[PDB]
Amino acid sequence: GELSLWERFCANIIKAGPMPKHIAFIMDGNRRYAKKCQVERQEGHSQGFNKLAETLRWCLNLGILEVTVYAFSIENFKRSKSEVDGLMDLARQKFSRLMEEKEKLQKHGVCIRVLGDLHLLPLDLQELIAQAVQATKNYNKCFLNVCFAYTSRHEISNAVREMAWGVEQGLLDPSDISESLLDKCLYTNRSPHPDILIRTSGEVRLSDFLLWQTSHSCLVFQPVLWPEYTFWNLFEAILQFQMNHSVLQKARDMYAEERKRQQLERDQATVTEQLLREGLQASGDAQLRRTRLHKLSARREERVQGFLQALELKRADWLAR
Amino acid sequence: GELSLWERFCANIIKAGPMPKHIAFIMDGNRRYAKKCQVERQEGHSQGFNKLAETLRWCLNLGILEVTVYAFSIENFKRSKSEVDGLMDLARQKFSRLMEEKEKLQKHGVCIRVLGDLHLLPLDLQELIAQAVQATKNYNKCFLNVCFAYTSRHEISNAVREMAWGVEQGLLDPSDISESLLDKCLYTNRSPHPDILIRTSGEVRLSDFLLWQTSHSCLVFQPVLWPEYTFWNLFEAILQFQMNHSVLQKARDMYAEERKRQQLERDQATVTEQLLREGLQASGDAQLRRTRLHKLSARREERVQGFLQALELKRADWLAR
Amino acid sequence: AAHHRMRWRADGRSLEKLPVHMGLVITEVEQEPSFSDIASLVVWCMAVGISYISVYDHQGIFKRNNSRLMDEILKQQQELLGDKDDQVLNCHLAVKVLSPEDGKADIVRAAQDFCQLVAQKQKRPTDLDVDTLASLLSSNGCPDPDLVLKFGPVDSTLGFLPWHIRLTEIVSLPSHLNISYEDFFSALRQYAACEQRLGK
Amino acid sequence: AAHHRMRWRADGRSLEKLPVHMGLVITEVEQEPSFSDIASLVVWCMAVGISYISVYDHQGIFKRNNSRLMDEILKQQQELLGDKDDQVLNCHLAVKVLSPEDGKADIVRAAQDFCQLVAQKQKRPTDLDVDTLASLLSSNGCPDPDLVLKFGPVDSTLGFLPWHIRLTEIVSLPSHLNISYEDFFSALRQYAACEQRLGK
Ligand SMILES: CC(C)=CCC/C(C)=C\CC/C(C)=C\CC/C(C)=C/CSP(=O)(O)OP(=O)(O)O
Ligand SMILES: CC(C)=CCC/C(C)=C\CC/C(C)=C\CC/C(C)=C/CSP(=O)(O)OP(=O)(O)O
Ligand SMILES: C=C(C)CCSP(=O)(O)OP(=O)(O)O
Ligand SMILES: C=C(C)CCSP(=O)(O)OP(=O)(O)O
Ligand SMILES: [Mg+2]
Ligand SMILES: [Mg+2]
Repeated sequence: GELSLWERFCANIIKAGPMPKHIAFIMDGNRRYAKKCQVERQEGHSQGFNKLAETLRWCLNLGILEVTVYAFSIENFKRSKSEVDGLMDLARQKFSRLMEEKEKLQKHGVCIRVLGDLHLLPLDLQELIAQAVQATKNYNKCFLNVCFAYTSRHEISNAVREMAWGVEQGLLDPSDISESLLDKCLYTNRSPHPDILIRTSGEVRLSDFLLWQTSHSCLVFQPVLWPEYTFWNLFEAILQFQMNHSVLQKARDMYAEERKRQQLERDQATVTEQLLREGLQASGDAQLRRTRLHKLSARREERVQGFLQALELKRADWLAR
Repeated sequence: GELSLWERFCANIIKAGPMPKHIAFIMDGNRRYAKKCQVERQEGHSQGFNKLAETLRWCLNLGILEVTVYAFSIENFKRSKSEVDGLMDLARQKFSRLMEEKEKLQKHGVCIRVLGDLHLLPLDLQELIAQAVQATKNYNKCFLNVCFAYTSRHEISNAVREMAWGVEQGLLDPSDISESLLDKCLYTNRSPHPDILIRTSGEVRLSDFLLWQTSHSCLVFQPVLWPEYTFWNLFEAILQFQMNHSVLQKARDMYAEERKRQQLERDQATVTEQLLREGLQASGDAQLRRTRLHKLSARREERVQGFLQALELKRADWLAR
Repeated sequence: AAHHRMRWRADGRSLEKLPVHMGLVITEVEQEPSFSDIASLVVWCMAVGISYISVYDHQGIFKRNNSRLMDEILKQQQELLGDKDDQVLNCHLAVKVLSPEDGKADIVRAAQDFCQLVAQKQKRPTDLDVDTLASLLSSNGCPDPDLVLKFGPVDSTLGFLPWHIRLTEIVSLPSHLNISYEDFFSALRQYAACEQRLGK
Repeated sequence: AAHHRMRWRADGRSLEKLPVHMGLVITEVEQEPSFSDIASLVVWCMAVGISYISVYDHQGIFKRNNSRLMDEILKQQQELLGDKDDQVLNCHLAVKVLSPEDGKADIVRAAQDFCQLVAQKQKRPTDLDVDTLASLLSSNGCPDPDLVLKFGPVDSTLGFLPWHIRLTEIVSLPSHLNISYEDFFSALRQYAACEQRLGK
């Protein structure tokens, strides 16, 4: 699926500027599309899958090698059994057709990750999912994250629960909990935060998708229904990103510099309190504030790196299987 | 008194490198010189004055425009009345011949400062001294500081007493006392610390001279007796300075950077304590630590600058007269 | 005054739905924000019947100038709309001034507080679900924002309460700098017309 | 051991005068100092009869490595010279490790302490003379250094106890790095030969 002349030309032009490394999609509007085409709702969703495959080829042709998609919300479990089963069966088809199509997965280096509270899915679907993930690890040429039975609050709650597990197990002190640590406990911990969040149809809301990860992302709300997505919709979204990029990255960097500044102030106030209780002075040629500060940080890093190594060990315990 | 060919040539050469802006002299060995020449001790000291005038002309010819000399120690009051009176009378001659020679003082812009516990000198001598100082203020082409009835411990003690006076009068908080403030209360507060300290005769000690001011100065102990000082002795001392200059100024700068670092740590620990007692956090987006820190420094500077303005007002109260 | 107050109340009641909590997000950093325009937005929200207003900028300018902002709100809550301490208390209850630390840093703070309870053998990791964490977020007893008005050229929420905006409608206006009541109310009827299906 | 101890004692007694307090000033910063050479200097001072030794460098290296220095002194105070806690206590009483903050910063500290007494109406400015200030210097009960051995290429005291060196004899050696007893003792007889007239 190569690009046409105009698509290729326009791609070359915008590639002279900053390009997103990671794009996230809320693929919304499948049912309204089915009503507009006078088709059953199941074919609205099947058309939705075909558009996902097409759009992924567009990203690849643009050098965007990591994509995250909202495929099923925990909230979507509230739909009718007829519709829920239809979606589960679609997932059963594609994840099984992802098998057989292996080696074509290895040849192109496609890593597949499926994120969410997967214990809510049918037991058989969890096995297919685990197979696809187990096979496509170690692949590193492109990355597709499928958010399946996912909400962002459920992901954030789980990250905190894992940090509380580290404390309960003794690998973590409550003082070690930080924004960065929570980042490394999310389901998305192996990918950078998305440069763009795209939601289709007319909705201007996030519907519990990547709330932590997209706090500084460029947000693009496009009226088109998802099964009607075109290359030029995608192109428009990237155009938005490029126009926002300088102010957005300065704000992203100011946020980071402000967080590190405040952390340094908090740590040095900690060193001050421990020094004040002790007869020891606030400052001195012995520079004991400076060595207490380095030990405070180093012992924190060793505890965190030990907790993360243990968290990844129990994450990679499937086996589930 | 111009330089000879060899002196001028050598001066031009070393002037290509760093030159001292301020040199301090302990003019020692006048009495041993008198014993060696078989002259009365009074002419040993009079020869000592002639050498001071000659050496000052050398400094001027070298672009060294500020010189500090140890002319009489408080400890020298312990000598015989015959010798003490001889020195006082020499001072009566030169300080009076400094008058009549005015206008020649104005034409060359010679500022004369006399530093020490001057209330120990004869009352008439204090009047001559005050005249010379009053006349040569506002002159700014070169500066000669005559340490008369001076010791460094007496100067340091007086500086602290002035800071204690500022507290007693309400212009100063005890927390405002600093190394820099003490610097500005010394007798030498209108001159930079000396680049070189030179002591003649064989003695390798400072004899209570400029202990605070020469802590980072290049120290030169030369065996020659002071009435025998030559241009080349002075040249040798400057040669020592130039060879020490890079390591000495790095140490002088590291000291300064370390003092400012420790002061910042002390001030921010102060801000921390006041913040901790209060419910207020160690850090925050409101950045109240950063505004409390600027107010702490600014209110300190205004108190210090008000104290210094009042100290100079009562210093310039002579009138003494 | 009784006429202007009645008119703004009828305006709010005429809409199909009103936000209980509105967020004002200012992204423009090319100039110091206009306190008088922000205060007019806040006073309109209160007069049309919106219970809570959060004012936010990613640089913390409003947070570092809290008193000037409140004073401007109070001034314009007179003149428009016609017990000073009662008026002060009622604005402190309705108006929150936020900065980035009220989002991710506050979630981290709640995690620290919860994890120290685990350390004290008073809670278990499994005791923390979605609703429990929301209970100790530091924004307890207050509803989540239904509507965010984003002003300026940045197409990002710039750190505004990421946990709380899961279903928030985000309406973008190009600038707050000479905002008019008609422009503000246009955004209100946009929110009134939006359809939230909650996953169904 | 009884022979080496007796010999060093007779050496000290043979001199016309011995310093009660010696300062060791290290200016060389082109390499980390040699702890074993500094300790040998300290142990020689003690064995010849010098009561106090101050070790100083303007970078504070000895102050930040106090334990390594003392441990090296203790080790060499055995082997040479032949109750460990008594030996530890006697070296802590004789050996001070100084940095620049023990000079000017300590004088400033004494000034702060004195000026707060004035603030409390318990002292007057005129109560502070030369000897009073020396009494609250933070180096009280200890004599001023009579002799400073300055090692290295810098012709400066580099901040070493400016108040206390008013009459200190300053002898310069080019390096401490492989210092010999004969070289150290040569400096001692130089101090022994010096004539202090005290202004008379
Ligand atoms: C897990 C699964 C189902 C498939 C796995 C394969 C995969 C990654 C995607 C297949 C399914 C795809 C592409 C999209 C369906 C996701 C979904 C529920 C979108 C909401 S459209 P709405 O229903 O809301 O329509 P309106 O808003 O118009 O009412
Ligand atoms: C105030 C006054 C006197 C003069 C004012 C004019 C002036 C600036 C200087 C004139 C006097 C001069 C040049 C030098 C005398 C200063 C002095 C006591 C030097 C010690 S030599 P020691 O006596 O110690 O001889 P040894 O060490 O060999 O025993
Ligand atoms: C799987 C998904 C793309 C779910 C997110 S889109 P959804 O239509 O469910 O969002 P709501 O209008 O809030 O119901
Ligand atoms: C006026 C002066 C130059 C005094 C300093 S030199 P002085 O000979 O007095 O120093 P001491 O040998 O300690 O007596
Ligand atoms: Mg939808
Ligand atoms: Mg002399």
